[PDB]
Amino acid sequence: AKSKNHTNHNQNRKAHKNGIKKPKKHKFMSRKGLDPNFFRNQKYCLKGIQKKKKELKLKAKQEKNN
Amino acid sequence: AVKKVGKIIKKRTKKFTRFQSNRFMRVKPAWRKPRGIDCRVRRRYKGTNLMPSIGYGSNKKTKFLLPNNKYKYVVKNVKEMEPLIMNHTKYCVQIAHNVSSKKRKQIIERAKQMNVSVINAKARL
RNA sequence: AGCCAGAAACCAUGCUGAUUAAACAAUACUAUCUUUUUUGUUUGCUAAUGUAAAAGAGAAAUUAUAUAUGUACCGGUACAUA
RNA sequence: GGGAUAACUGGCUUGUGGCUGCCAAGCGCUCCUAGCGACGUAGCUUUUUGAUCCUUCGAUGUCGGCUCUUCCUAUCAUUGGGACGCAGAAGUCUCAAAGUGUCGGAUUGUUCACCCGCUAAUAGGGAACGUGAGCUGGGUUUAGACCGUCGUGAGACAGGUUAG
RNA sequence: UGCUAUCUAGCGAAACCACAGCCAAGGGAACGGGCUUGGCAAAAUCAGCGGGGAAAGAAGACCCUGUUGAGCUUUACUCUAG
RNA sequence: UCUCAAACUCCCAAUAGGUAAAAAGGGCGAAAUAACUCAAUUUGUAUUUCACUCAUAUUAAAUAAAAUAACUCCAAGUGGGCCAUUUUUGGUAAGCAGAACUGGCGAUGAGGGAUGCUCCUAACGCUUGGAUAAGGUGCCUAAAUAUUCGCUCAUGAGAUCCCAUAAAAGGUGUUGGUUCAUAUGAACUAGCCCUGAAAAUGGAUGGCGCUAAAGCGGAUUACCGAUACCAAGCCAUAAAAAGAAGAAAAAAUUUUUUUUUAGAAUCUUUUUAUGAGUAGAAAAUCGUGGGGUUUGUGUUGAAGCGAAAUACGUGAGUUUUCGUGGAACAUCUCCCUAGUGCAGAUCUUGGUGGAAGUAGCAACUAUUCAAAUGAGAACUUUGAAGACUGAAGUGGAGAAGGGUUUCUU
RNA sequence: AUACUGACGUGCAAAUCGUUCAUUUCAAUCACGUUUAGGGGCGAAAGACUAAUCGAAAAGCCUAUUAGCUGGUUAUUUUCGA
RNA sequence: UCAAUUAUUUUUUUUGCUGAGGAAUUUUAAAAUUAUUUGAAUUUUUCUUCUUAUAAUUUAAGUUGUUUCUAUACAGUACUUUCUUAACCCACUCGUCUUGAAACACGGACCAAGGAGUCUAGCAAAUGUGCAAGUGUAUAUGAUUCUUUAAACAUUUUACGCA
RNA sequence: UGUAGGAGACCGAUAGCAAACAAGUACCGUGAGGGAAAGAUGAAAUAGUACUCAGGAAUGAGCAAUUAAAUAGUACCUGAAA
Repeated sequence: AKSKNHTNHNQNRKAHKNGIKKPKKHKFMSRKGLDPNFFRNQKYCLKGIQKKKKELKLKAKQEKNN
Repeated sequence: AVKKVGKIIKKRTKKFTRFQSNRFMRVKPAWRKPRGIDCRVRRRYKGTNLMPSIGYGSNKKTKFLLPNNKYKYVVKNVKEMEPLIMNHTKYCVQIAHNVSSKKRKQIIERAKQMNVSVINAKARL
């Protein structure tokens, strides 16, 4: 029964009451969707680097104890 | 208007008696805050019965003080003398509603020993 | 600018009202009383008080306004004076 | 439940209606304008009809007539005039004017309309669409009933009729 | 003309009632008894009367609305007595 | 070549929009890792470890009561809005319907706009003073019958946005201009004014009034003018400081006498800022019934109630006096509990008013005189009159129904 | 119980009263007793009537039925606030 | 005569309003000013400047002083303060739903008393509290438990809920 | 539910059972049914208004009189507001 249709009125003013919130801008981002093959090689590289670090850490610690 | 006595300034003498209390006979004179719409009180039209306001509140040095210059302490037993002696220079005795004449007289005598006047001293005589 | 006559219109006149004017004038008779002076007016009552304005509550030409008033002559003319 | 929403007033507007203009091609023998006045174009008003849905639905009694008074003028007549296509008699356009007047019937539910007749002329409007604790109740419009059309039907109809 | 009304003596209610009670215009929820500005405005009453109180009444019977109904009908849906 | 387009486009704004201005990072180097990568294990890619080093010792452009920022949780109210400027669509238009941006109102006082929810000024604790704003300054009505230059007379003039009418068109009213001609004749032009310009209670520049304005158009000041603005005090809220023990004065006659002498964290001292508000949320309070607890009040009259109080509290309230009154009353010491706070509901219930000594006591023809009774007689009784019912009777009888209403005293 | 749309319309009365009018030997009127009961009766049909009750009586209960709708919804100050 | 208008400055005549505070070490320190003292300066000084040493003081470092009066009172006609009309200026029926009510919107003659977010179930977050890889002690048993006891107390090592 | 005990962080006469009481009564309804209003003098009435006067009487007043108390007199506690 005979309604009014629309208005954008006050909505912008309401938005400015708490301001328009913006990105948190993280340095790391979850990478599920990113380039297969290249990213699984990156996973192998990363695992490789971790293994390299582990080998270095274990040998150095064992050397220090002796 | 404003009522200075020494460094005791009291802002308002006239009590904030309730909106149009004589107009509707059922109304009593003690304050009640309208939750009404267009009440001519909260909707703050000048020339009506004034709202009470915290701004009218007493200065912190005075707070509850009397023109007597001593804070009133109400007394219904003789034993109440014992703190009142140490505070006599800052506090005054008022004798309570109930107090039987024999006891009341004894308290009045005690108050004189304490060197503090009773503000309702002539009562029950 | 200055004027004139001119309508069933207009305003008086006329006529009606006028405790519409909290209106008023003249006249007639009357109420222990009026008039002058002194002191008082810090069971409902039985002496008795009120002022919107004292402070020197001071002041009577007049048409005037692109001119007035006297005085002298015959509403005018002449002469003074603000 | 609803003035969140019609029918009644009021209100805004004035398309539509009504009234007043401006003009100058013609008409008016002859002659633009005595009288006219198109094709055009400007206003005013709300006695029209609308558009509307702000106001009122725990109610502003829903038409008309009768009766009764007052206001308006955009004057029909009476008073004074101006112009004329005016010889007089008339008559016609026009202005100041709202002091005064503006009727009897026939037919209607009727504003309106339409005859017949008088008149001196029988102008136009406002007042909560003047006027229902003034009246009336004929009509739209409660519940009964009738005919036509429409609806299979029950029923429906700003279709008509009688009783309330 | 009767009977009433009227006036007295006697007995003696009710509906109604925000507060009330002179206008005019304005603005305003767009028609005010109160508001703003104007007009104004002087007790108390008796008898009437119907202009107003958008007078009194009854939760608009009209209209619209409700995922409230009820009544009725059919070749609406689902049944069912017969 | 003339004129053109929302749904045409060669070109093409303002406004609005986005990215940018370095340290969890960026430079240039080395070394590592791969199952990615190329002919090619440094051929790159990307990552990792080590290096060397980029402004910030005024900050790689400003400016910032920039953390009052984030973020999580839990929830409310709301979902019918409206008004204004500017852009704007439909519709003849509309205080009409529909949009856009922003600001208002809603939810808002205050001062002006004569009045007025919205226009303008401006957002508000309580006060004192100042100086201003919007706006005014003839009087109502506070300040100028101010100054200063023009224009303006109207036999319905005109006078502050919204705002309450007004146009095309005329004018030998007056005022300036400007083009022409020969201090004159033309033609135009816009200022004021006039005509164009009619309505409904009596009638509206707000009214009175105003014309050497108190009109219209300027300018020049002064004065007046708000709860806005500045300074000051006080209150509360918000934030910030800071904090877990020692002699001052007066009176006397060196000593006597008089006053004071703070350390309780939701606390005390201090400072600055802030103070709108419906729907709504929170906290702090105040009161009522009962319970435990604590330590009191009672018949040398309490509670209760009416009237009050130089009373206290912003306030709800609290406290108290007098009068009435005659029996039970508190707890704020702490804490539990609840049939816990009223002006309103055509509230429920009870009482009561104004309306009002009014409406009214109008069917049915009529009573009078005298006497008696009694306190008292229009309407009791007795008598006399007058009248009426008028055999379908206010007459007799019976049924229903009632039930001692009968009858005497 | 036709009309005066009479009087009355806070009544004499929640339908009376006055005058007018229809009926009056039959499908007549009256009494008493009796029958038929609630989605049922009964109806010379008007949805009429069935105890001031009817397009579904009265009584009691399921029931405090249900209601997106109407009305009302109770001391104080302070803070943030659509 | 030596304007005027800017610039930096220096005064002055009357006068209005205000007085918070209260300094056991920020009413302290320096400054200022005065009387001293030493060294300099320069526009050269009877308010010339700095710093060297000493004192006082205030312009520092939020009112103090003097004189009246109340009054030589005991409540008075004064003073305090309540009530009461006045008078100037301002002031529209409250509640209510509605964007919007002083309304020609709705409810309300008046006064008194009574009169409306509760209780149970289950759940959630919050905050407190006790314990922690456990927790609760369920039904129930037990007791030298018997007005108040209808609670309180206890529970001779794989029960159950939830984790 | 009937009867008997014992209870209470229950109500305190508009509440609590409809019923503190001569209430399941009065009263209303044709009937089924519906269904109230309604407590308090004082310690003691074996203290309940004696007596007098004026009154036709009701009543009133008293120098008279009970009580601690009669604006405590049986429509008797207190006695608010309108």
